[PDB]
Amino acid sequence: DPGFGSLQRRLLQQLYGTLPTDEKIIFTYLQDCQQEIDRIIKQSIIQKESHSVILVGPRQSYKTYLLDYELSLLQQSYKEQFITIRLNGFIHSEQTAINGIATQLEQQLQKIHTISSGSLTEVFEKILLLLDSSITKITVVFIFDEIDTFAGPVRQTLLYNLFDMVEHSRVPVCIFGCTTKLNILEYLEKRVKSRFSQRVIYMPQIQNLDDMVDAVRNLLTVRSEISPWVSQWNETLEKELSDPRSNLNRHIRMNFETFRSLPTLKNSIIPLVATSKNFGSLCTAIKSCSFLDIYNKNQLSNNLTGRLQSLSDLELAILISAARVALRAKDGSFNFNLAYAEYEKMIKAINSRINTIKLWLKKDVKNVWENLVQLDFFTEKSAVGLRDNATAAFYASNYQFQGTMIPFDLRSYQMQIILQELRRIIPKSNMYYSWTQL
Amino acid sequence: MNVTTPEVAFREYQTNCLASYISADPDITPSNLILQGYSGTGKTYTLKKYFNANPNLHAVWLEPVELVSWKPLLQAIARTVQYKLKTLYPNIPTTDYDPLQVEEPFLLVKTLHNIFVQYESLQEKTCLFLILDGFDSLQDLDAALFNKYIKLNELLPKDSKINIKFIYTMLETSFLQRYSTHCIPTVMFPRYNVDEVSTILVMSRCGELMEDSCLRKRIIEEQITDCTDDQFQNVAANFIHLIVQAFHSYTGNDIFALNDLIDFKWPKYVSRITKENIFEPLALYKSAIKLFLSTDDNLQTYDLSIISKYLLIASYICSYLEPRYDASIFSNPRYLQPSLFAIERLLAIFQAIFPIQSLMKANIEVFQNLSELHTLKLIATTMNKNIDYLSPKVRWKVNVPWEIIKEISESVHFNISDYFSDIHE
Amino acid sequence: PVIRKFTKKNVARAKKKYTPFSKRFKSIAAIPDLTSLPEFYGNSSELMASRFENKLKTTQKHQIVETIFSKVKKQLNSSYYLPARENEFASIYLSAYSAIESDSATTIYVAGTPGVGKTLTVREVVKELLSSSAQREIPDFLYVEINGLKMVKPTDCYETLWNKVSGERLTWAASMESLEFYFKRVPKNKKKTIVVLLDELDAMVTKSQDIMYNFFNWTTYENAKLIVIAVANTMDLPERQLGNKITSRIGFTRIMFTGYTHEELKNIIDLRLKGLNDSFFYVDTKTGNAILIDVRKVRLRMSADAIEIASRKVASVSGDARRALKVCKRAAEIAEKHYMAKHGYGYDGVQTVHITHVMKALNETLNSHVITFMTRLSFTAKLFIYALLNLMKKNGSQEQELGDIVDEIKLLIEVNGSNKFVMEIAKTLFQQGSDNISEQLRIISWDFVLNQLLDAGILFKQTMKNDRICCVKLNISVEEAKRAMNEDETLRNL
Amino acid sequence: NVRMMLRRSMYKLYSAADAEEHNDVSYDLSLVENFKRLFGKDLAMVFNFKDVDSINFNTLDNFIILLKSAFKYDHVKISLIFNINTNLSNIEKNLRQSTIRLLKRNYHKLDVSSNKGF
DNA sequence: AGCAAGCATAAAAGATCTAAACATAAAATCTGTA
DNA sequence: TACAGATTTTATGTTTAGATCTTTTATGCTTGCTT
Ligand SMILES: Nc1ncnc2c1ncn2[C@@H]1O[C@H](COP(=O)(O)OP(=O)(O)OP(O)(O)=S)[C@@H](O)[C@H]1O
Ligand SMILES: Nc1ncnc2c1ncn2[C@@H]1O[C@H](COP(=O)(O)OP(=O)(O)OP(O)(O)=S)[C@@H](O)[C@H]1O
Ligand SMILES: Nc1ncnc2c1ncn2[C@@H]1O[C@H](COP(=O)(O)OP(=O)(O)OP(O)(O)=S)[C@@H](O)[C@H]1O
Ligand SMILES: [Mg+2]
Ligand SMILES: [Mg+2]
Ligand SMILES: [Mg+2]
Repeated sequence: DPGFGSLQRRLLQQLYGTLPTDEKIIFTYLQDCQQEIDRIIKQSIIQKESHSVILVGPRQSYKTYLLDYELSLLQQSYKEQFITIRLNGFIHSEQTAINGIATQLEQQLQKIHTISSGSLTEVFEKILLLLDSSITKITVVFIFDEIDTFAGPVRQTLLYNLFDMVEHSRVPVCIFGCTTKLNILEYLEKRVKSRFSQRVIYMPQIQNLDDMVDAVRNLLTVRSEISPWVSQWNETLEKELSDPRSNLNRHIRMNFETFRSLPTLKNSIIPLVATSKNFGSLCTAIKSCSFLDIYNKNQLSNNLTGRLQSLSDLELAILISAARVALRAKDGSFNFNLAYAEYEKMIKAINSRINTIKLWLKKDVKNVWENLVQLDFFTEKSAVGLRDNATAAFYASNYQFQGTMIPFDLRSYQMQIILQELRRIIPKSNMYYSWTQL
Repeated sequence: MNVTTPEVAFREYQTNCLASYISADPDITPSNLILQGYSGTGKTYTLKKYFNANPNLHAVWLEPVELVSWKPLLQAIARTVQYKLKTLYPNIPTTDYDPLQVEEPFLLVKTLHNIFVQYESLQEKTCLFLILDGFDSLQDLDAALFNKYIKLNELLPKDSKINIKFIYTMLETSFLQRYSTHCIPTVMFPRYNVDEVSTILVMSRCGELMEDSCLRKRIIEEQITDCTDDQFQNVAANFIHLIVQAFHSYTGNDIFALNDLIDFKWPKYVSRITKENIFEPLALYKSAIKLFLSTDDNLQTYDLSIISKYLLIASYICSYLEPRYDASIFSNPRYLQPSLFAIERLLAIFQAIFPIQSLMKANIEVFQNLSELHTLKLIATTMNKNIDYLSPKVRWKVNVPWEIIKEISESVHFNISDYFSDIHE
Repeated sequence: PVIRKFTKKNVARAKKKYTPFSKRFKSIAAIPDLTSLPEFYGNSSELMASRFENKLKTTQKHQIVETIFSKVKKQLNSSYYLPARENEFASIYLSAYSAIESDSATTIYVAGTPGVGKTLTVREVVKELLSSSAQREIPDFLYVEINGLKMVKPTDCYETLWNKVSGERLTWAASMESLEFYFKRVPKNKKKTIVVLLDELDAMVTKSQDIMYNFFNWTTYENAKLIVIAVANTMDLPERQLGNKITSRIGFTRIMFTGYTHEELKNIIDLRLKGLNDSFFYVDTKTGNAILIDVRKVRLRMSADAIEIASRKVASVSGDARRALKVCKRAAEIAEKHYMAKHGYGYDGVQTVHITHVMKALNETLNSHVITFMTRLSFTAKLFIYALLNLMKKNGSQEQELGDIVDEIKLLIEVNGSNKFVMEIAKTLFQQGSDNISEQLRIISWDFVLNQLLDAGILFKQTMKNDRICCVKLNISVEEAKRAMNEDETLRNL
Repeated sequence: NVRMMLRRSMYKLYSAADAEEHNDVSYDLSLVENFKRLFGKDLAMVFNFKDVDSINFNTLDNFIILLKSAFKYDHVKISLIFNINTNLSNIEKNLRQSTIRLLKRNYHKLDVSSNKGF
C-alpha cells in the first residue's frame, strides 16, 4: 500500500532532517541556544548591527544544523536584505579564503541584484574596499566553520580583517565561527582577541535521559496527517517510549551512557525503518529493536575482537607466539625469527604431549606474518601511522625509513593486542588456550 | 521502497543497509556513506551488484589507488562528474570546464558549482554517487584529506537539481576510527568464514575451471566418456575443496591467495587425471598428493669473488660476535639486529680467516670488493644521504640473514657455525 | 607543442609595469612640478572607492524597532573626545607639525599594547594636521595609511605607497626603486609632504626586515619630505630588527601608549554615553520604538557603579579601551534581551542597566567551560578521564600510554563490580547490551569518546601507529578534571 | 616513492606517444586508461628497473601493486624487466608474498652476464 | 687475568625545515625591419 | 614607424639535496669483584 510508503518516507526525511523549514523540529534541550542564534542573526539582518560570535561544541553538536535552520527561517521573509558567505577551514587555505570570499560575494550580489578577477593582492584589495569601507545596507553573514584552523600561531590576517570589518565598517557584518575547541579564545592573537567581541556560545549538551527520550519522540512522531498509519504509528511509538522497560528506551539509555549523541541513534534507526516492508513489520521492529542489536553487532565486527575471531589456525598460533615473545621481551618488541622459534617450540611441545598439528616452514609462515601485519596486529617498533598534515606526509614520503632497509626476518615489530587480551578472547576449548598463559 | 536489493551470496545485512542508505531521493540519502572492510570482503562486489540491479541510480566509479595524491583525485572527480552528467543529459547545452584547472579543494568546489548550475533545467532533483573505491589506498595519504571530503558537500548549493553523494570504501579500521565523531553512516564487511570462502570460490571459479582448455584436451586424450555438464563441475568443485582444506591455514580467509593457488595448481591437478581416477575422487587425490603438500609459491645465492665472500664472512663474524677475539681464537645472538664495528676490525678478521698462500694484505682489490659489497647493500653503514666512507665516525654492519652467510661459508668451505656455536647452536 | 612536466592553469597576474620612476624622465632637471600634475597625489582617483559603494545597498526596509537600549548599544561601538590621550596626541601633533612646517622629514614610532588608542590618536593627529593645512598655515600634504595585516604579501607596502603618490601601478621592486628615486633625488620644489601611517608594523617586518629599514631610511634624506608614523606592539622592535647603530642613525621620536587606568577608562565610557545616560525617551508601548527628546515618557539610566566595576576589571586585566566598551555593550544587550522578553516587543518606571548585567558580561568572558563541559560528558568519557587521573596518581607522569588507560578501565570495572551502577552497566559497556556480541577489548564508544576529548582540546595524543602505546596527556589543569569527576556521584563513590 | 615513479612513468609514456604520433593530461594511471581514446592505439608499456637491488623494495612493491590496477583495461599490456645483480632469492625475501604470487603467473629467467659461460 | 651494576653520553633514527635545482607563465619590454 | 615576435621581468610551483633538531637506545667508563 502507498500509505505505508508515504509514512516510511516521512519518517526517513524526519530522521535526516530534510523536511520543510516550516515544520523542522528543534529538540527542547537545544531550543535555548537556538534563540541566541535566532537573536544575533535577527539583530544583524533586521536591525543591521554587526556581530562576531563563535559557536563552540563537539562534532555533530547541531552547530551547522541550527545555523542553517536559522538562515533558512530568515531566508523566506528577508530574502533580499542579506547575503551569505560560507567558508570552511578544512578546504580553504589562507590564500584560498580570499578567492572564496570574492567568488561568493560576486555570486550572491548577482543573485540578489568583477571582484574575483585579478591577482590575490587585487582581489583582497577589492574585497577590503567593498566591505572594510528608503535605502539600507545588505547584511553580510559569514558562516565560517572550523575557525580554529584559521587561528594558527604564525599569522592571523583573515580573522583580523574580518573582525576589523565587524567593528569599523559601515556595512553590517555578522560572523559566525563554528569550532570544537573549548579554548578557542587563547588560539587568537592578542590583536585578534581585542578585535573579537568575546561572544562565545557553548552548544548545549544532553545532561538528562529525558532529553534524549524527548528528542527521539520528536524525531519519530509524524505530526502531519499524510498516511492512514500516522495515528497508529504515533500510538505505537508513544506506548514504546512511555514504559521505561521497553527495548527502545533500553537502547536510548545505552546510547546515553556510552555515546550520548542523537546522530548515532538516528543512524541506528534509519535502516530500521528503511528495511521494514509493511506497517506490521515496522511496528514489530520498533517494539523489539532487534535490528538495533544487529546494527550494533555489525559495527563492532572489524575491531580487534572481530578480526581475531576470523583467523586461521596457523595465523592464530603465530599471533600467540608473537604475543609470548613480546611479553617476555622488556621492550615489547620482537621479529620473525623469535616468533617462529616460539611457534615451533609450541608446536613441538603440543605434538609431544599427544592428529598431529603440521609445522609450517619459514617460507609458508612469511605469508601469515604479512597477513597479520596487514590486519594491524603488529606494527613497526617506532612507526607513525598517518601524518596530521599534507606537508608532514610529503616529508615522510621523501625520507627513506631504516625499517625497510633491513631484511624482513630482522625487522623489529610490536603488537597491538597483548597476551592477556588473547587469553580473554580465545575460547577455553582452543588448542592454544594453554599457550596464552605464559 | 522502489529500490531492488540484489541477492548477494553472503552479504544480506550489507545489501539491506546499502538499499537503506543509497536511494534515488536526495532527501532521504546521506551526504557521506562509508563501506569498511578488508581485502576480499566483497565490498566493491556488493556495491557493483547493487548498482547493476538499480539502473536508475547514477554512479561515478573512481579508483583512488590510481590517483596517488590529492590533486589527481580532485581533477579526476571534476572530469568524471561532468563527463557522466553529459552522458546522462546530452541535450543540455553545457560549457566545458578543464579538469586540470582544479588545483585546490575550493577550486573543486567552484568547478562543481559551475557544472551544477547549468543543469537547472531538470524537472526533479537527482543525486549522482561518487564511489571512491579505496580512499584508504591513497599512497600520499594524511589524516586531513577525509576531513575535507566530509565537509565538501556543505559549500555546494543546497537547492541545486544535481546533488553529489559520496561513497567511500575504506580498508583499515584504524583510519576509519579517526573520524568516529563525524557520525557518518557506515556498513561493515566482516571477513568471510572458511565455509563462506569455500562457497564463494566454488561459485566463482567452478564454471571457468570446468571449461578450461587443459581439461578439454585431457578428457579427449584419456578416451573417457561421462556427463560433461555435471561430472566436470563436480571435479572442479572437489579440486577447489581440496585446495581450501589444504591451504586455509597458510592463506587464511583470503580469496585472492586461494584464487592464485587454484590457478597455479589446476593444470598440474588436471594433468594427473586419467580414466580410472576421474570417477573416484579418492584415487585422483592420492595420485596428486604432492600438489597439496607444498604451497610452491616461490618463483649459489651470489656470484661473488672469494675476496668478497671472505669479506662477508668476516663482516658477519665481526658484527654478530663480541670483541673477545683476543683470548683464544685467531691466535642465538643472531636473532637480533647486527651490531656495529670499524673498518680495521673487519680487515683484521678478514686477514685472520683468509687462507694462507704468507698472509693476505689489504690491496686495492680488497677495498674495491668491500666498496662493492656496500654498493650491493649486503653491508650497510650509518649513512644519511651524504656518505663519506673515510670518516672515522662511520661504522659498518651486515645485511645478510644467517642462511645466506651459511651458504657463502660452505661455498668457500668455511665453518662459521663452529665459530658461532660457542654462545648457542 | 612541448609536453609540460606540470601546468599552472589558474595563474592570475596583475597588469603592473616594471620600469621604475627613475627611468621615466630624461634627467633629474627634467622632472616637472609633480604637485600640480593630475595623477600623483590623488588628483586622479577620487571616486574609485565609490565604485563598489552601490553594490551593497537595497531599497527595501520595514519600520524596525529602536529599543531604548539600542541607542546605548549602538553608541558603545569601536567606530561611534580623546579624554586620556592628550599628553601624547600633543607630542605626535607637535612632531608632525614641526616636520610639516619646515618641509623636513621625521619618524614617529608609537608603540603599546592593543586597544590603548594608538591608531585612533594617530588618525586624530592627521585630521588636525589636515584641518590646519586647509587653513594654509602649513604646507599641504598627502596622507597615506598602510596596514601590515591588510596585505597579502609584506612587500605590498611599496605597491600601495607608490600607487598612492604617483597613480602608477608597478611591481613591488619597481615601486621600491621609484620611491627611492622620488625621495632621494626629486627636488623639494616639486614635491608634497607625505605622512605615512605604518599600522601594525610588526607584520611588515617578519622575514627580511627591509621594509623597516627602507621606510625609516627615507626620513633621513634631506630632499625627502616623508613623515613616517610607525605603530607596533613591541617598544623595542627597531632596536632588534635594525640594530642599535642603524636606529641611532635614524633618530626616531619614540612614544609609548600605556594601558588605560580605571579612571581614564570610566571617563571614556562616560563620554561615550554623555547624552544618553540619565536621559529621557518616548517609548511606543505597542511596538517598542524609543525616540530621544500609547506613548510613555521614560528615563534611561546606566548605573555609575556598573561603569566603575567594568572599568576597574578591564584595567586590571588588560587595560583595553575596546574591552570595557564591549563589556558595557554586552551588558546593555543582556538588559535589552530581558526587556524584550518581559514586554514581548520583538523586532521590526524607568529603564536602567543594572550592576548584575555588567557582572554577567564579565563572567561570560572570565569563566571557563571545561568544568561545565565535563560535568555533562557521557559516563564512558568520564570513566576514561577518571582512569587517566588514576594512572597519573599512580605513576606521577603527565603522559600515559593508551594501553594503561584500557587496562585501568578494565580493572576499575572488575574491582568494584559489586556497585549497582557498574554491575548494571558492565554488559552495556563490554557487549553493547547484547548476548550476540562478544566481549570487547575496548569499552563501547572507546574511539568515540577518545576522539571527542581530542577534538575538544582536553587531551593531547601523540601520533603513532601502535594504538596501545600512544600517550595521552591532559591539555588542561589537573584540578579542573578533579573537580569535574568529583561532581559525578558514580565516579566519586568508586 | 610511488608518486614520483608513477609521474616519471606517465611523463615518459606521454612524451613517447606524442613523439611517435608526430592538449594536457594528468600524469597518473588515468593516462593509461584514456590512452586508447587519446591516440587510438593499444598500449604496450615495458618497464626496465635498472638497479633492483638498490631500489627500495617497499616502494617497488607498492608500484607493482599500483600497476596491477591497470589490468582492467583491454588495450594495455604491461611487461617488467628487473635488472638483477644477484640471485632472485633476495627479491623473494624483500617482496610480499602477494606480489610474488602475482609475478609467478608469467615470468622468465635470463642469466645476463658478460663473463657468463666463459 | 675476567665481569656485573650504575652512570653519563656519544649516537642512531627521524621529525621538521630550508633552499637550491628544475620548471612554468603572463605581463611588460626590448628588437629588429619589413 | 608602428609593428608582430623574441626576450626579459616578476611570480609561484615541483622536486631533490642537505641541514639541525629532539627523542631514545646503545656504549664506553667507572666501581666492585673474583681467578
Ligand atoms: N542543513 C542541514 N539540514 C538538516 N540536517 C542537517 C543539516 N546539516 C546537518 N544536519 C544534521 O544534523 C546532525 C548534526 O548536526 P551538524 O550541524 O551536522 O553537526 P555540527 O554541529 O555541524 O558538527 P561539525 O560542524 O562537524 S563541528 C546530523 O545528523 C546532520 O546530518
Ligand atoms: N558474496 C560474494 N559472492 C560471490 N563472489 C564474491 C562475493 N564476495 C566476493 N566475491 C568474489 O571475490 C572477489 C572479491 O573481490 P572484491 O569484492 O573486489 O574484494 P574487495 O572487498 O573489494 O577488497 P579490495 O580492497 O577491493 S582488494 C571477487 O572475485 C568477487 O567476485
Ligand atoms: N582615548 C580614547 N577615547 C575614546 N575611545 C577610545 C580611546 N582609545 C581607544 N578608544 C576606543 O577603543 C578603540 C581602540 O582602537 P585603537 O585606537 O586602534 O587601538 P589600537 O592601539 O590600534 O590597538 P591595536 O591596533 O589592536 S595595537 C577605538 O576604536 C575606540 O573605539
Ligand atoms: Mg559544520
Ligand atoms: Mg575495492
Ligand atoms: Mg591599530
